[PDB]
Amino acid sequence: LKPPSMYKVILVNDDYTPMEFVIDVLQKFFSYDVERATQLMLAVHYQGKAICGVFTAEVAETKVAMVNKYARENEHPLLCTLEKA
Amino acid sequence: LKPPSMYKVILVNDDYTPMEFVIDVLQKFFSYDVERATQLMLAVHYQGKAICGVFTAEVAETKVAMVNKYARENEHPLLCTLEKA
Repeated sequence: LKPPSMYKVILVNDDYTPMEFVIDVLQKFFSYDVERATQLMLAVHYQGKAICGVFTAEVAETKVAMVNKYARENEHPLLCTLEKA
Repeated sequence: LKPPSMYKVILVNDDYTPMEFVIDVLQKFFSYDVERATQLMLAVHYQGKAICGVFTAEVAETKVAMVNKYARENEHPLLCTLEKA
């Protein structure tokens, strides 16, 4: 069989995206409670990036695509990326 | 009288089916708890096959067909077979 390959799903910092939006994303797509979501968002703002979750490759691809889709639908340049864990 | 004809329902190892999926199958179709499902999966992986259950011929046919069905719609090669017990 094939063991799981785990990928980091990361959010990358950009000056033009509302902080509210980022939180909105975290609760919506990562089922984070508000308190944790805020923490991650602050991480994105100052560290310039923050790992939101670790998922199997297929789940991770889906998340990234859905987030970027959601961002562009709302006219924000916010970017979500994968990285081999 | 007629003794029931018992058939082994077996899972066969291939290098492309996620281990996650196999466990999903075991709980779903064989009402296994997660811990057991894992053991069987490891057996399939290392031994190249594992007996998931022993059922009457009619029940066994049904299982096999439903498993392979489920596998194909999830686009996995995993093969479920029968063998006279």
